[PDB]
Amino acid sequence: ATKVKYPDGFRSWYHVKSMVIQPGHPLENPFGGIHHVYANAEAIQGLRGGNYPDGAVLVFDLFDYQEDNHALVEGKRKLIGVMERDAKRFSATGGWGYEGFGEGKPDKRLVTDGGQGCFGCHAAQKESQYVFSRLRD
Amino acid sequence: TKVKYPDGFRSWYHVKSMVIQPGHPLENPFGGIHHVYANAEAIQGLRGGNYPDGAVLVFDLFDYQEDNHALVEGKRKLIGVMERDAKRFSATGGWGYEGFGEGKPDKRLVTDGGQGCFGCHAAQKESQYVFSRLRD
Ligand code: HEC
Ligand code: HEC
Ligand SMILES: [Zn+2]
Ligand SMILES: [Zn+2]
Repeated sequence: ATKVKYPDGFRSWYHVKSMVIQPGHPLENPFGGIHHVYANAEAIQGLRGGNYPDGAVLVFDLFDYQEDNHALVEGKRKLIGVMERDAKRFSATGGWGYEGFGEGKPDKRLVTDGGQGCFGCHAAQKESQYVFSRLRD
Repeated sequence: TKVKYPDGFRSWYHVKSMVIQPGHPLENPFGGIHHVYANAEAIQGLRGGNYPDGAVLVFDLFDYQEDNHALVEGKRKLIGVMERDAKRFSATGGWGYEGFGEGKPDKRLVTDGGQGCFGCHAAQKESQYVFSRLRD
């Protein structure tokens, strides 16, 4: 394709982890909100300490939140980030293709530079195949 | 008579999450970052059917650490469990309530047959005693 596929049905995949990024954290833009990480079956193989098969997809699902009496509550989806494994097609950015969908909508693709900008930051995790998230129990 | 420990619950569908911080009314026992998981049968009730027997919902509660204005997940504090069985759990509206300390099967937390859990969940009689709603 050259392009990353919209990950249909990502919401029924394995929930890896969540984190909250609030105002004042260095990454308030653009990663401010509650985010959840999801992984398909092939991605779990790579997360477990296996290698990542082609077809492995990880999803960053980012929500705005609202403060409600000492509770942070999920608001609207801001975007999904998608990493799709293909050693051959996405060799230019380390075997992963990078894409963002605005509000998680399939038409609102965000990345304009082949994912160089995305890769630039993930290149730090060379040791773990460009993935920050770690599996927890 | 007892709620079964929900083996494999971490591979279930993630319904939603929420953060309860110090000061919230529910701070104990429920303070922390929590995620709600549902088995296949519980998804039927969530998308608007009746909840069939065998439906299980799970409240998975982690501590968090605040680090330069990020909330990072720490250790699992407990899980809350609702298990649907109209016959066995008639006394608590057809749901069995149980708490597992640290998410370990040995550490049962409920000592009043679920009455305490049931008293608050009863506000949501209209939606079969469930607070969580499905979101996209
Ligand atoms: C640093 C300045 C980043 C840039 C630019 C991008 N991402 Fe990244 N990403 C970053 C972090 C710190 C994390 C981990 C968050 C956590 O909760 O641990 C992530 C995570 C992802 C993931 C999930 C898988 C993983 O590597 O943990 C995906 C799918 C992802 N990011 C995609 C992505 C895309 C598409 C980006 C450009 C549009 C992008 N990221 C930029 C840090 C940084
Ligand atoms: C009053 C306040 C209570 C009490 C005493 C208990 N819970 Fe229940 N609970 C409450 C709320 C407001 C929520 C919703 C959280 C959210 O929207 O993110 C929940 C949720 C659960 C869930 C998830 C399913 C659901 O949304 O109904 C479970 C499985 C659950 N709670 C279990 C549970 C158990 C076992 C309790 C006694 C040990 C218990 N709860 C008490 C509010 C309240
Ligand atoms: Zn207050
Ligand atoms: Zn803070």
